[PDB]
Amino acid sequence: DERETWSGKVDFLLSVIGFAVDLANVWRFPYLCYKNGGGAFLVPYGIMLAVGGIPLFYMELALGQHNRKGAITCWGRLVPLFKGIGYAVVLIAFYVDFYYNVIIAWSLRFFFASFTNSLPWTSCNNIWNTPNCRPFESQGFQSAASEYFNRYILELNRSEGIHDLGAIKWDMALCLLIVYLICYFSLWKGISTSGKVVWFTALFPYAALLILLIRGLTLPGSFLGIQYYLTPNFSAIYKAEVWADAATQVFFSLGPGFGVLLAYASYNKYHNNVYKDALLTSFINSATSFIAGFVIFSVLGYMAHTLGVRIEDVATEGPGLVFVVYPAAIATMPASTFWALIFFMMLATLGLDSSFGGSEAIITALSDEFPKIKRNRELFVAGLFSLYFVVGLASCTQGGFYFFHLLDRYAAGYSILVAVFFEAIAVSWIYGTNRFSEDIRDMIGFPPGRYWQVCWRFVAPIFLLFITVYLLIGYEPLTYADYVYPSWANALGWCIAGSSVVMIPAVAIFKLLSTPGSLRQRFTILTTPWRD
Amino acid sequence: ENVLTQSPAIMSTSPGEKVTMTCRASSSVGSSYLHWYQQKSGASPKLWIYSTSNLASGVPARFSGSGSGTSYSLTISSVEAEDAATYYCQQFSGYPLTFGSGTKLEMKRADAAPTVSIFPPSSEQLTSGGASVVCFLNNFYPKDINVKWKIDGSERQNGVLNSWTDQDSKDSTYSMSSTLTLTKDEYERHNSYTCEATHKTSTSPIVKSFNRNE
Amino acid sequence: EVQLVESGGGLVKPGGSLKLSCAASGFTFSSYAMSWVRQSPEKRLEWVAEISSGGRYIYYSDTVTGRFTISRDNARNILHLEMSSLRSEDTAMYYCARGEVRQRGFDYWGQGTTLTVSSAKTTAPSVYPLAPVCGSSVTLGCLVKGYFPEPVTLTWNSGSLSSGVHTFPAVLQSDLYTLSSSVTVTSSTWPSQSITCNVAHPASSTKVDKKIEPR
Ligand SMILES: CC(C)CCC[C@@H](C)[C@H]1CC[C@H]2[C@@H]3CC=C4C[C@@H](O)CC[C@]4(C)[C@H]3CC[C@]12C
Ligand SMILES: CNCCC=C1c2ccccc2CCc2ccccc21
Ligand SMILES: [Cl-]
Ligand code: NA
Ligand code: NA
Repeated sequence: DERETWSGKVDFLLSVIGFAVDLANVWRFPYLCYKNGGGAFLVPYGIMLAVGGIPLFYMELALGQHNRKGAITCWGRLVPLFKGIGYAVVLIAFYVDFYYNVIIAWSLRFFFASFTNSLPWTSCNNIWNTPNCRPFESQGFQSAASEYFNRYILELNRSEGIHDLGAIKWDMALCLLIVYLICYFSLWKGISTSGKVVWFTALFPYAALLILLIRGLTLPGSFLGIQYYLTPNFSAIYKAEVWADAATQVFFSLGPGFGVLLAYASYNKYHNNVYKDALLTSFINSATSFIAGFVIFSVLGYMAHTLGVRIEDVATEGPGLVFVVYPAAIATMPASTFWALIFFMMLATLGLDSSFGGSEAIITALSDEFPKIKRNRELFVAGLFSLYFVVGLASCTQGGFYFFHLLDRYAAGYSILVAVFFEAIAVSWIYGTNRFSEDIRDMIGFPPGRYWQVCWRFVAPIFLLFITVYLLIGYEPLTYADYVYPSWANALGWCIAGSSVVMIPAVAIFKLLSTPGSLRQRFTILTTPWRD
Repeated sequence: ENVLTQSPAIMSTSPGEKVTMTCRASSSVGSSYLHWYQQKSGASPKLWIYSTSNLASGVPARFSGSGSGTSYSLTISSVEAEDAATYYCQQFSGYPLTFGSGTKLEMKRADAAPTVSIFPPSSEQLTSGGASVVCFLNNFYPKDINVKWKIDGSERQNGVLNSWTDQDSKDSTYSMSSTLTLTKDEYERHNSYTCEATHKTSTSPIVKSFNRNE
Repeated sequence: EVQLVESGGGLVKPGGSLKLSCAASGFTFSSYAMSWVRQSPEKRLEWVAEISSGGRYIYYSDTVTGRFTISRDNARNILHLEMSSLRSEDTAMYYCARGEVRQRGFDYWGQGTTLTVSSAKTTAPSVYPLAPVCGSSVTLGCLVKGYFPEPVTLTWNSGSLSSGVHTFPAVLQSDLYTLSSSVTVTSSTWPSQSITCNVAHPASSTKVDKKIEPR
């Protein structure tokens, strides 16, 4: 039962760093600072990070290093009753792989489109333009970079909905194929290779962010953007919505209990100081977001100053920020081509390693439960990634964005919250904090302080619950621009969302009715950990 | 196992001295896993210096530790009389846990010559059929001393049990007891019994004798 | 506030079985990993076994593994150590020490309990009065010979005088212990007054009082 191990610590580290740090650090965090009181937003963010994210981040890492098994097997051994958690985590990782990768596909596309002396998204006098086009963002109009991304790259204008996918963009399907080719030849041999591919995919963003910080700061109006970014407004502290955005951001940006930190840590050495790893990584992740914030907003200010665009029209979130707003500014500065190529190469590498960790969560969680595939890795993941690409062709259609948007709002959003909720409950109340502290002490030599124990037991459930409730309060029937989804689209969405969580009681019911004795006796057995 | 070796075994020190005892390992130890314990006479050991450098509570500042890998050391800047004890190093790096051979602090004093006194077998022992001649050598320094037995001016080197005492807590001296054991017969086949003390405090041995007719 | 008391311990023949105990009080016993550390008569420390706070993690030394069994009772706050196939080398002062943080070592040690593993026969001592000789001060003695095992309690005049007394540690010779003491008083005090020798050997239920006489 002696499994493989990381061929060097840094591999594991960069793997965890890579997984944690993605486009969210760029296209979501700085917007939330802006929206919620600038520098003042760092307070609920920090506190939520200190008592919510990091404890959970830590917890899963320790669970990984301790049990030496993937999600399904680990949770099964931790608590036989709540083994379905492992399954719930694996399929969530499985669903996300269907849509998350297309973002990287868009990244490479722009990277290939930036091999020109004049970037194709500057002007409004192209074949794909409309009279509503203007050179930059403006209320009541569309921007040249928007119409490029929409009417040309996406050809979204030709779809009337999710029922009408339209034709297949073969320039896009190609990019998606390339993504999976990279994904395959990074993961097919396991951590012996992926532990090296992360040396590029996790380090390049810091190289890129650096020369972009420099380029962004040297631009006129940069300091104005810094003001929009971090001007304190402590009135936001009193707002519950700010604490909610802080909590949600911390959770999804660290991704604890997603079964990937678990997977990566399962390959660690038993007596490894995973505590230092949790702290170091967590910091680097948030530090990266902070850095990226200056990077984004220095350019945003330059736009609002030397291009005469309202700050309200440029300070956005999500793919709109990095596929439209930022390239729009890039194209106006000298050596535009250079900045364009590295910016796109960046958010490609920002996505790749995250995609690595997501898939590896699945493959690892499976090899530990089914020796059939552990013997046959390459074949399995070739079959898996092929399934990805085939279904992923739907994302490469003219209405591909509608498919992407549906999965992004249903597949993993709610499911992983109620999975990780049961994760915290099982660990801190069924398996016990005392037993967990004991495990950690055996590994790293010392037990967790009372701080971490109180957090895992009391703060963490309230944390996760405060978020789940929050996302449900602000629910709205799925829409995008003027396109409103049919009732059935939301129905199928909740099925995909529920196909995960349904594993929690389904297996609980299954293993309950699969053991002998009485009800109190069934529990006792399905409560006893594996080491017994 | 990772055997820890401490040197010196025994260290002679006068209060006011700066001393350094070393702890060498057979395998590398993490600096956070090597600890030091102090053990007074007739008492249970106490944690003294944990994680190489950190002093445990109550431990006076005169103590310190340093080192890394396979070479560590405890240093007392200015020794006090209350520091008379045995110091054991211990690694908590790997299993099995191992302690060092230990190093014992002893105090110094002006060299003292032993006051010697010889005793003949009691009447009770003789009636039992045995005969032990006891020689006491009290309050001397340093600890090492060489006793020797003579019967009728002739050296005898068997049936002897020597026993030293540990260093006194006050006068810092030592004491040794030599016990020549014979059977009642060869005890009565002679008359003259002698023990003399060869100690550094004199070039001439201190002699004590008795005859079986006084 | 923190207190550990080792119990059990005594004389055991080879192959024998005995169970040592350590009662803890003054802290949440269920939150600290406990450990047995023995000390051979040559004052040398040897770690025996460690048990985690929940008993789910056990470690033994090579010289002890397979024979000893460390055990925990977090309900009544008791550290146990059942021993079997006891060899003479197991003879030591067994200390109950606690060590939860490996980076801090054993912060608390019990008083200890003595275990002797020997095939030697429990004999009663012979107490011999040592009077000279056959000065300003006079030195008397007492010879406690041929007993087993340790210890014996030796005092002079019921423990009235302590000054001028040197009791020499016992030395084993052919499975038998011999011990001696010396008292030095003012040459006037003796034999004007009475100098008695009080020897007690609990193992053999022996209590002998010897009086030293000039002749
Ligand atoms: C862009 C500017 C502002 C910030 C640049 C941050 C860079 C220099 C930082 C952020 C993350 C850091 C890396 C993450 C952690 C490790 C693992 C460690 O065992 C070796 C150093 C190494 C590999 C770090 C090197 C320096 C590093 C790459
Ligand atoms: C926070 N790290 C980024 C990776 C996150 C996810 C991901 C990405 C690609 C493939 C898989 C996954 C799975 C984990 C997950 C769950 C919910 C939302 C996003 C993610
Ligand atoms: Cl973040
Ligand atoms: Na990433
Ligand atoms: Na992140």
